[PDB]
Amino acid sequence: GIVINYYTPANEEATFKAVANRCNEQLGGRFQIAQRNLPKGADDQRLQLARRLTGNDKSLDVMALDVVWTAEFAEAGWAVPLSEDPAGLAEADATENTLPGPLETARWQDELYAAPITTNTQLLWYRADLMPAPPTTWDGMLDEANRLYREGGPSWIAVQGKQYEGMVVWFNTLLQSAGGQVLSDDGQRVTLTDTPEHRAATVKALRIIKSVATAPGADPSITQTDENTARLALEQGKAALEVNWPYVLPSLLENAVKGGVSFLPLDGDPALQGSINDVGTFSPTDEQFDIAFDASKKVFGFAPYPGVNPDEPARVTLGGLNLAVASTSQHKAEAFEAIRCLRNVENQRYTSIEGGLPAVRTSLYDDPAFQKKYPQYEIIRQQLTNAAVRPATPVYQAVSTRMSATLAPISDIDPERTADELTEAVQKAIDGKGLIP
Amino acid sequence: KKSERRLAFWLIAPAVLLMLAVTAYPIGYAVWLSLQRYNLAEPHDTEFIGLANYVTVLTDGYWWTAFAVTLGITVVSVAIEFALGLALALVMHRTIFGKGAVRTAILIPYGIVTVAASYSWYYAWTPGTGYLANLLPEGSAPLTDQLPSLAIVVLAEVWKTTPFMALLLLAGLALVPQDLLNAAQVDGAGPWKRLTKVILPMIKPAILVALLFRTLDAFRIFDNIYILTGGSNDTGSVSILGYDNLFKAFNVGLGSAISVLIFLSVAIIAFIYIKIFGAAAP
Amino acid sequence: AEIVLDRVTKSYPRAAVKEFSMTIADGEFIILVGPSGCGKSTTLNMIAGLEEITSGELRIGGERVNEKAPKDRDIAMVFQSYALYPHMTVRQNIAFPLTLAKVPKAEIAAKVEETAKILDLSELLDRKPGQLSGGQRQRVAMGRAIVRSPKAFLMDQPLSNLDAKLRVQMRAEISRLQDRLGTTTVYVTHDQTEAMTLGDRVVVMLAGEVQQIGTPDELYSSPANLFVAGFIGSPAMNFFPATRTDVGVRLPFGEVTLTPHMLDLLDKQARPENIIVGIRPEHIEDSALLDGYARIRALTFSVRADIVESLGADKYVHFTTEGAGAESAQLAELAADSGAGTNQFIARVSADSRVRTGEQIELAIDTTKLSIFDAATGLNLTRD
Amino acid sequence: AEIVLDRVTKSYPRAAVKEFSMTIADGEFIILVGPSGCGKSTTLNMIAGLEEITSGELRIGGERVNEKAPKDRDIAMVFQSYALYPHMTVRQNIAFPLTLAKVPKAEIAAKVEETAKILDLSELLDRKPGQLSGGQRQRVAMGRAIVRSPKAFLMDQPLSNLDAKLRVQMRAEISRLQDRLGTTTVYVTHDQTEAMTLGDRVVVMLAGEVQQIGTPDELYSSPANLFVAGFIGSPAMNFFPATRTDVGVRLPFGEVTLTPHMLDLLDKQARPENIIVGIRPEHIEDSALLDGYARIRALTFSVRADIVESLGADKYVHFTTEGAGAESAQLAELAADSGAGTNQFIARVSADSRVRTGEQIELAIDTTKLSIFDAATGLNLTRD
Amino acid sequence: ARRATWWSVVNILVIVYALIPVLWILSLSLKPTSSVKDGKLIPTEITFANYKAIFSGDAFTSALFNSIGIGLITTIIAVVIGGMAAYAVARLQFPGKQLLIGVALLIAMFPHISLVTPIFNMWRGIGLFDTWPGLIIPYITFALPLAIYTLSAFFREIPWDLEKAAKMDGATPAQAFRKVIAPLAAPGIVTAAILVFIFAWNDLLLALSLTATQRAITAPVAIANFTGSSQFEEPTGSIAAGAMVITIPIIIFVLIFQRRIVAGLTSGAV
Ligand SMILES: Nc1ncnc2c1ncn2[C@@H]1O[C@H](COP(=O)(O)OP(=O)(O)OP(=O)(O)O)[C@@H](O)[C@H]1O
Ligand SMILES: Nc1ncnc2c1ncn2[C@@H]1O[C@H](COP(=O)(O)OP(=O)(O)OP(=O)(O)O)[C@@H](O)[C@H]1O
Ligand SMILES: OC[C@H]1O[C@H](O[C@H]2O[C@H](CO)[C@@H](O)[C@H](O)[C@H]2O)[C@H](O)[C@@H](O)[C@@H]1O
Repeated sequence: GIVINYYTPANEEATFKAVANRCNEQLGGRFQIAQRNLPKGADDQRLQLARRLTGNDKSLDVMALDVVWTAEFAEAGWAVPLSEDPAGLAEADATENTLPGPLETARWQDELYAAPITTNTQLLWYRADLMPAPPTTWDGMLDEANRLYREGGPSWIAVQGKQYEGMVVWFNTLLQSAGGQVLSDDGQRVTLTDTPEHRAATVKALRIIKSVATAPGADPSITQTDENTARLALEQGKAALEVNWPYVLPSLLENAVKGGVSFLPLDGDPALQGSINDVGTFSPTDEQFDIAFDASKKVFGFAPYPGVNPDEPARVTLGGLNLAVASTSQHKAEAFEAIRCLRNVENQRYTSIEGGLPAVRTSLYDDPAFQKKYPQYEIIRQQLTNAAVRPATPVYQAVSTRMSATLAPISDIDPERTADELTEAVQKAIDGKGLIP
Repeated sequence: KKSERRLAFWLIAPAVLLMLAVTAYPIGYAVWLSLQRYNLAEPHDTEFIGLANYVTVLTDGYWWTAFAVTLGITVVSVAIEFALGLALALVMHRTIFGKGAVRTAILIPYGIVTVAASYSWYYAWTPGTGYLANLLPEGSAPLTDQLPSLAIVVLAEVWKTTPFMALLLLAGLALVPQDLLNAAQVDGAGPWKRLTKVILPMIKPAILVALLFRTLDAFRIFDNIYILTGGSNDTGSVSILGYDNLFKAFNVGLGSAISVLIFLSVAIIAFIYIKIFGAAAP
Repeated sequence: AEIVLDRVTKSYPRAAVKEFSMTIADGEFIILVGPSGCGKSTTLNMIAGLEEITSGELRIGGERVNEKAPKDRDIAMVFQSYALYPHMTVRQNIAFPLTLAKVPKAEIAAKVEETAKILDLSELLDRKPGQLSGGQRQRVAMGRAIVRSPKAFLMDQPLSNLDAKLRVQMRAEISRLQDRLGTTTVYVTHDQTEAMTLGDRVVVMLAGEVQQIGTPDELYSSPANLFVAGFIGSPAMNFFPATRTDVGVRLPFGEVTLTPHMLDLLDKQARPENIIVGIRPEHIEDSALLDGYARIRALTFSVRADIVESLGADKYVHFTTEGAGAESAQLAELAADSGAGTNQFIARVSADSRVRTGEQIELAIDTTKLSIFDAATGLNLTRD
Repeated sequence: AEIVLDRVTKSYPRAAVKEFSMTIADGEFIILVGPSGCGKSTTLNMIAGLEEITSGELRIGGERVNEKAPKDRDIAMVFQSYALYPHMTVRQNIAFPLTLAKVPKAEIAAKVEETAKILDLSELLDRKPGQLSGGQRQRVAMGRAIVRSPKAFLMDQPLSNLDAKLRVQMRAEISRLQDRLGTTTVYVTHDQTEAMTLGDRVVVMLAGEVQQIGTPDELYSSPANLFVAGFIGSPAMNFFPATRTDVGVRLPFGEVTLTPHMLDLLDKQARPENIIVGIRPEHIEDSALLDGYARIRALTFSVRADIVESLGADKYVHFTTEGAGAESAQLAELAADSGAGTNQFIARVSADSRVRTGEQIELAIDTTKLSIFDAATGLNLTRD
Repeated sequence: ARRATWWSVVNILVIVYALIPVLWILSLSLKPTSSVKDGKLIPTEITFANYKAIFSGDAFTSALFNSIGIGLITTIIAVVIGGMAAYAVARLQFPGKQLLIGVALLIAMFPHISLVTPIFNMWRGIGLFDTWPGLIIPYITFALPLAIYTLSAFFREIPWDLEKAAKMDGATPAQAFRKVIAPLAAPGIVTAAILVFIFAWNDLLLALSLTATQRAITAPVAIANFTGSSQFEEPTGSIAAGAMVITIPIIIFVLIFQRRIVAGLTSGAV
């Protein structure tokens, strides 16, 4: 049949396979969604496509991409905006009921080069196994680590500590809850020190960064940290809190029903046994869900992220995935229709439910089964409305590596120096200059 | 004469054309690409002329340091490699019993897919898991922290190349007459002094070409770094720097220029071994 | 100095020397001989110390010399290959032994000039071994030994890979050099003619052990065994099948009543019966101008010419003997060198013999210099 | 049939064969002689039909040899390298000609068994070349010629890599089996002794020119020129330096008048005063039993034997004899064959002679049987 | 006596120096998810599941196939062009092949990545973006010298005087050729074909850039990317099993070819 390859990160492939099958049934055999399964690695996945694009691989069809590099891919013409889809519908479809921030984020020079499909932000994901309430301030997070470490308790708190985009994103969130930003809203000028107050916020964040680099009873091995290990620290009870994406909830509920969550051994429960199906995947009745959900509420609470100042709501950095038809695509109009069907409300339902992660249709906020499927959705909605966002910038990829390079030297974190150093680096990045480290 | 001469030209022509075509156009297209300053992300944005484009790279401390670490890696590797290479070739030659099975033992690690060995050397040095790593104290993890990992790079890779050096060096021990060694050992030189004074000059040409190959093949290395670190700990070699341009920068001008500078950099050391030391093929 | 050894064995998976004991005086030009594989080149290895000791002890003057002092044994030896180091000029190669002996450089230079004037070599001191004639290279190998002026010089087949003319000419050089030196000198060979060229004493051996040792004329005239009797000379004695009568010997034709003293010497032992006659081919002639006392005892019989050639002073005529009775372990292992058949023989008759091939001709024997051997023990009854 | 050639010339970039003309009668075992690098292998290559021809139109008896396919010549040959087939057994190697000729298997099997039993090699026909001696390999190459029953045979020095003891057996084998074959058969060699040992007639060449053809005793007694006289007999006839008196020599050594008939034969064209004679060392004796007719022309005179050696029934003695007359191009290129000085000679004297090294002693000579040669003309004045 | 046992000890140390790390790889492929250096000697449970886990990876099975096929075609092409240019060592023209064939060995040493860039640029222009010839042509270029060189080593032995023996014998030139020349040469060819196959198949620097499609990915690069579609970041005993199945081919080659292949590499020291 007429295959459409859904090129995506491999991490959720089972969801994509089952929904693609449901879509292939719905397509009446006209054309077939097929999973092309990118590296777990972000960058790798993102840059492996650049190879296949540059060669114009004729098998390249529908590409998932992270919101950030879209400006570059649009400028290079690697995908076509939703106005150009010969089905005509695609622009209106991406306009219809899509939440505002993601829709704006796809609008490169106001043109939607691609359609939003999923989104994420990091929670103040707090275990109630020890702490009475989450610290709503990042200094409060140092205080709870200190207290728990003085108690000899579950003192760690889990964060994206390794040298890849996760550290940069965390920094961007810290910076913008401190009101700071990396470049102007046009991208036309560095803004980390374009006010001395931006400089102050930058070195204030640098002081925060150096302090969390050494906080009492933190994760002793945070140097290379990622969500895999970060969840592992909380669910083992080594940490009491996780700074992590909404995937923390379903993956924790699965592991509780594996019995691995130290304070939540839901593997003991005959309704939750077998809810982990033949492929080990939690698949509950309304009863099995409510049982596990109530038992989780008894020992955990999601919350908005710790503010950069006392009682300041954190402008958490927004994230998400957009789908785009690559300009290689032979079946380009059919691919536009396939994009439309993955945008359909039952797909949005399935991806929020079986897929466990935030869909982008606003109308699902009004669904009790979505409110059940994502109890945090309203915190998500508020934090999304409050969110920081990375600057729409074709050079973003390179800029972010240039920023990352400065962070690398963890041992010496001279706020005043490193802020000027990275300022030079991002100037050189905007200049496009030099053989890249 | 002319009958055979024209025949030989026609006989050699296919390979000569093949090797020419698969080299000349590539080097040409590279040189054309350098100063034709351009990016795959900027598909119509070609500079029609880019003077001193290569001088940007030549001026970059990040290039110059990347250049330097490649040499530091190679020459150390080559040195210990040579010392082991002759030690192996000597044993492999002078065996009391097992020369066949030892030949098998020599070839197996040479014949390996190089990525497999690279992964072997990558795990043995991961903390907790590594059968070598666990013998260190805590906080070590020698894959990390730049310079300690380069020791593992050298170790890993010379273990991979050494039998090939031994094979090539055995050509010296093979040509030398055993009675010439008996005549020498039937004189006034203690065994080490006798063996060195007699064998070394006979070993000279094989030694020269072994160093010539081992130098270049180490210099144009990639696998045993990339398949053991991302170049991330400033472990980036010349080669990984070369690759990252086509991997991420997409400035074909830069990628060319480093490729060209790499070609000059081998061209000089080849010219030294060839002309200054007098090396030539069998 | 003088050369001596006692109880010498070396053993390999067996005994390449059978506890050998012997000596040669100082200033001599001795020669050693045997078939390939007899241990001969081995004995040189043992003398070099490059062969170890199972049993026995040695000296070159002094005492008890070990195998861990080859350079301290004051010896030198050009190898059977004539091999020499191409990593040098001839001058550097000839200097190599002396400079390795820590000789001061001007003495080293004078010493190589001395040697290079002694030999055919000063003209090519600047050439490397890669650009020498086989003869000049062989000469250079001699140089590489004699530069040491050793307490013994040990020629291990240094003149065998040349052509015949080069070999005999080199023998005259070797003579005049050993004469010029007056030093103790040894040579070793897979053939008798090398020692027939010169040997101030001559030794012959088999299977790791000496079979005769002494002056070359006694060696030539009175062989101690069938082995040594076959090894000496190119026309070996036609060891004809015979039996012992109480008056002499029954040969296949021209059989004899033996001269009374030689007969009563034969009668001095009771056991011998199986015996063979030493028909040394040069002791045989035509009667056609034999006008002298030999006609008392011509003992002639008619023999068939398988081939004859007037190859020099002699018509060498091939024939074959009658009957049987010349089969033994010594005869068989001596016959390992060439296709000796079962009775195939030659006479070295003078070439003025008026004779042709295929015919049967009366052949006269100098029985005044005939001889006899005991066939089972494999040694001469006639002489020792 | 016979085999023949005329005007035969071959010319490299320089004239390794030149105008040559000959025929060999059938069953002749002709021996071919010259220095190494005479036209030997080239003429062999020309006879094989592989070599190009500058001039001539030879006949392999019944066909124009310069004018026909090489395999179609129906000959056989053996190379001095022993060209052999390591991917075969000896049996498969013996079958190589038969299988080349598409011979049926049962006939081929009988043929290899026959030639393997003409050899001794039937003991190991299952072996490959990896497990043969060089002699066994050589014989096998001989068998690779023999089994095909060709019109003719060629031998490019097959004996060469055997030792002397092997080589004499080979000379006899070659002789007997060439006799058993009755074919036109050719052998080429560098040494004179093998050509003395075998071959009905002999032919000798230099620089692509055929110098003489004849029976080997005519070559032994009337060689046409000094170089072709010197190339035969290893104790070569001593060219004692001489000048003419019209009665004999103005003797530097001896005192010799020339016998009157030999003198008046010389006088017919006695243009050179500078001359030499072939003093065959076998002429030269100690006068030990010289009474009667041998007294009349003994001409005995002294030299001091530098060295003497008891080789056999002759104890050869070296001596020196000063004089003028032994200078020529023929003698110079004879010395390029091998150098020995200018006055240095040997006597093949009887081993019972009283001579001991280091004495002046009077040597007798049978002077009535000396040759005479033009030192200026380079040619034998006595005979050709 | 004792010197031989001493030598044998030196020999055992060499065999250990070879066998150890690949044994660490093969044994590590069988771990029961231990991840803790416990399987130092005789692993607790020999966990067969890695074998079926890698065999279920049809991306890998295609990458294996692609690598084998591109190996076979390149050895064939490289041998047939290389041999008939290692020939013309019987020929020796006025110009001087030997003096100029220096380049062949020099380009064997060449830094692949220096031409990888302009090669990829050309393949970005042409239709051959990452189809099989996009490997086969570049691979042939680095196969070529060692093929020429090793066939030239056998042809320095090839005793052309056997043609004189053949011409002197009754067989026609073709009849003799097809029953001596090929019989002599064949071990030299097949060992060179195995050798250039091994030297080709170990390559990665080009393949890990000038390719991305499932149609042209090869076993080395596939094994290097086995970090993707692993269950839970377990490219561990799985990637080790991948290495094992890549390397068994090498072992079963070299354990047969040992005596011959060293003669090829040494050019005569069999
Ligand atoms: N190291 C050894 N180990 C075992 N056997 C040996 C050794 N050296 C010599 N032999 C024996 O000696 C024989 C070789 O002959 P030899 O050692 O006398 O050297 P050669 O060169 O043959 O002597 P020559 O040239 O004087 O005949 C072989 O058959 C072998 O069995
Ligand atoms: N192809 C050639 N080009 C130039 N000169 C040659 C060639 N072949 C032979 N010659 C010269 O011609 C001479 C005749 O050589 P030929 O092959 O007849 O005998 P040979 O093999 O040199 O010596 P012999 O035959 O006595 O062993 C040689 O001395 C050689 O130098
Ligand atoms: O939520 C799962 C996704 O995690 C990664 O992407 C997130 O983390 C990146 C930083 O490392 C952010 O840039 C990105 O916005 C986040 O979505 C991973 O790269 C994705 O493949 C996962 O889908």
